[PDB]
Amino acid sequence: PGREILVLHVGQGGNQIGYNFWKTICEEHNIDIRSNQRKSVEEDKVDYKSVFLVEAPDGFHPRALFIDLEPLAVEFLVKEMKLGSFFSEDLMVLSYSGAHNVWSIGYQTGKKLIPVILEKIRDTMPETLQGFLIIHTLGGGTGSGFGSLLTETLKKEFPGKGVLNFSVLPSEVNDVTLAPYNTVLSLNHLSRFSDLVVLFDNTALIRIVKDQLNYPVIKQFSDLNFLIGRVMASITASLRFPGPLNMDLMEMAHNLVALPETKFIIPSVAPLTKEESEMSTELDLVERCFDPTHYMVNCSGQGKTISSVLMFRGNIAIENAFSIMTDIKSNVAFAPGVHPDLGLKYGICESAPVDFDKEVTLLSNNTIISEVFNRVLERFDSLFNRDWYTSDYVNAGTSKSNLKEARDNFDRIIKIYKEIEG
Ligand SMILES: Nc1nc2c(ncn2[C@@H]2O[C@H](COP(=O)(O)OP(=O)(O)OP(=O)(O)O)[C@@H](O)[C@H]2O)c(=O)[nH]1
Ligand code: NA
Ligand code: NA
Repeated sequence: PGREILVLHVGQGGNQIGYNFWKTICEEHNIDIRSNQRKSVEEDKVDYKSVFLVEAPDGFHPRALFIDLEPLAVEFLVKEMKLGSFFSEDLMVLSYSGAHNVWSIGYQTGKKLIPVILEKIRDTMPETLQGFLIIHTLGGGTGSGFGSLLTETLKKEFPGKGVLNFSVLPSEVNDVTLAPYNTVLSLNHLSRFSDLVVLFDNTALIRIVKDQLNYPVIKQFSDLNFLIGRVMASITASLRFPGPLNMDLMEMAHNLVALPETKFIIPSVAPLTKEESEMSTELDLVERCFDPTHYMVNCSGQGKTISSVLMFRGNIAIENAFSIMTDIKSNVAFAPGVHPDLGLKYGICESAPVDFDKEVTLLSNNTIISEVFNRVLERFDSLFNRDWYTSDYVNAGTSKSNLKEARDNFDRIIKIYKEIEG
């Protein structure tokens, strides 16, 4: 036993993303998410299902908790996707009142549910658990505030285990006017308590779906969240399937986090379609990953890479993987202090994602985060300097001084990234 991970889904976005993640994980392991059973013995592959899946005599179950302060997003999702026997009731921690898009309400109200969450974790977690993934949006109130509280709680309650966040930033025009407050408060908390924060935003995700997958229409978030699930699944594939070069969660974090504060990561994946996977080279896929068209955070350009992790999945020519390294280092901009021989961390897994020939996933620690975060800060200041929308933060235990303290620590992180940029 070992390497087990527990996934916490928080708020509407966090749980809706959970559907796509768990659908992907079950598909990769030949598990029928509706029967809880292997689809067949003959197509059962040599693998390590226990990373994300709990095998019981009756079948397989997600090592997950489904957490929200209001019940509708989760209940409607479970009904629509027919997930009742997989997202089972004993894995849900739901209240009734909602956070009303205020981080502070999410944080305060979430405290009441922490005892039940810790008891559920300690009831079923193996002692060799390697860590936790928290899936949440930052612009609402529950994912942001309760998600922040959970990050703090787990890091305090389980020292020595990894806490990783998969976190959705607001879109280029925010669709929650309070999102700058919720985002600054969340990123301040994750800077204090997370080990690694992998970021996404819907402007980038919509651009990828319309321009790389050419979907005619996006009617449900499941036709966006699949990209987040793909990143989550591919970066953990070498924990779950054979391959020449495997890597675990903190191995990836250690290679990425050059200074303690630089833990905010931009992900990308290539190719997005099966047809492209059959007509591309390792070099072509890596170049796509390093191109802003494939970044899952909306960026103005390539930025400067401090450190990166590349996962090669599937039908990979190892000599191409290694020989293109000088080309990556020459063609992609890296931060001034990065030695020509450094800044790359490789995993190589023999398992391709569903029906693809091969796939590359990139996690980049990139100075361009400063531009992304500065835009959040500019939005924050436009509200805070006018004292707009602060009342319900103050009423729920976040004083105006506290908001300012979170802003100023956020700015300090931004300046660290900008300084590395040169
Ligand atoms: N990518 C993605 N974004 C989502 C999803 N659901 C909500 N969002 C975005 O998340 C932000 C709003 O956060 P929600 O998750 O709806 O809020 P919540 O965490 O449930 O918090 P409250 O509703 O305030 O209690 C907005 O920017 C939404 O566009 C989702 O399933 N996928
Ligand atoms: Na909600
Ligand atoms: Na909401």
